[PDB]
Amino acid sequence: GSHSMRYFFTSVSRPGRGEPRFIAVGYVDDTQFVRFDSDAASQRMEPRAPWIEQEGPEYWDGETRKVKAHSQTHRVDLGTLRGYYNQSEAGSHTVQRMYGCDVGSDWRFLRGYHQYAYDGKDYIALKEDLRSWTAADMAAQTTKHKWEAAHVAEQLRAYLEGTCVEWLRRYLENGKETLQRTDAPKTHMTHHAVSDHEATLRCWALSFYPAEITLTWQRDGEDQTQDTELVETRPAGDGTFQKWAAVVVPSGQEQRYTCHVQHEGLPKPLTLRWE
Amino acid sequence: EAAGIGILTV
Amino acid sequence: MIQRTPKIQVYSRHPAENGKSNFLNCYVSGFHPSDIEVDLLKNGERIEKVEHSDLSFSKDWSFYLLYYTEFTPTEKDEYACRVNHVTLSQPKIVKWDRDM
Ligand code: NA
Repeated sequence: GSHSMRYFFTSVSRPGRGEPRFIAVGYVDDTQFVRFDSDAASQRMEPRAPWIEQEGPEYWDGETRKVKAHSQTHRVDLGTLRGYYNQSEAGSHTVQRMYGCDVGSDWRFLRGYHQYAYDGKDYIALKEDLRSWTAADMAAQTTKHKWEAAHVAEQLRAYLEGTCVEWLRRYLENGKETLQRTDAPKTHMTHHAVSDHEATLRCWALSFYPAEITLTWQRDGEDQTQDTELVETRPAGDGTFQKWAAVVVPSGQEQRYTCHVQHEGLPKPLTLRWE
Repeated sequence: EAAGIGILTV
Repeated sequence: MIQRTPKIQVYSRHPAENGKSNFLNCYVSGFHPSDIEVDLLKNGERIEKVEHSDLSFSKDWSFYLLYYTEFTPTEKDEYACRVNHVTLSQPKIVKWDRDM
């Protein structure tokens, strides 16, 4: 029953090939609802969920204005960060920013976040009090001093505790059929010999939402963490997710092994067995 | 809605 | 500079049944930097009809993308996903295995 709204922004420099590529996406939980791509023809923030389509012209105009302003800031940032780190024009570099807010089952604010990364590593992040900064290295200390002097945290806190939470509530209401649903996983295990003496056991979960799920293997009740191959949870493309976990076991020992599935859609966690 | 304030250059 | 290798999964949206339309998915996740080449192959050849999701990323900053096309599986047709990325010294082909 808990929920989140998050916006993700990626800007990538391209040496001697024009302006940086900029992409923004926004999500409620594991459902995308808006996008912007600097390389696309429209130059507009665009809907990517049926329930956001009803927002009027002022919404789309305002969101487009904001996202273009983010794009321009990250364009400057790529230059600034090359200065901070004494880097040349020879290579491409990446800035990422993500921010948003979490609410619990009662839709009341839990926490807010705002994090920035340069070349795949933490650069600077707002702390949990929304009043102070964690800077990951010396160059990010420079940003921290500048952002402290400019009172950026107070502005972000007002957004995260106010606007973010208010609009997440509106979206949860307008997209209730999609967003406030829970699809329990449809589960099964498969068995395939990999030789005359071993078998792969694979535990499947299909057709679930939200994406959060735990799949684990036990052998006589003991967790087989180091021997389990667990794949990344993946989109089926219809709004649901899939995940599997596998172990390779000696043939004849299948009955010692159980797969265990936890999801918020299940009335109880499931244990699947070979007997 | 995205942030309309607090997004400043590093 | 940080580089993280794509984890590639090739699979169908629904349990495959020959002669029944479906979607073929190639999900690439866990990668950095974002520049990546992904193609769906049918009997070794590039499929033209391919869409992809908008670039997004995880809590650990690594990127993910889903590439997908509508298809109708048969007994004989073989499907795969081909991925190139700075972390891979050659393009990497993962075949669709419907019996996992
Ligand atoms: Na390569």
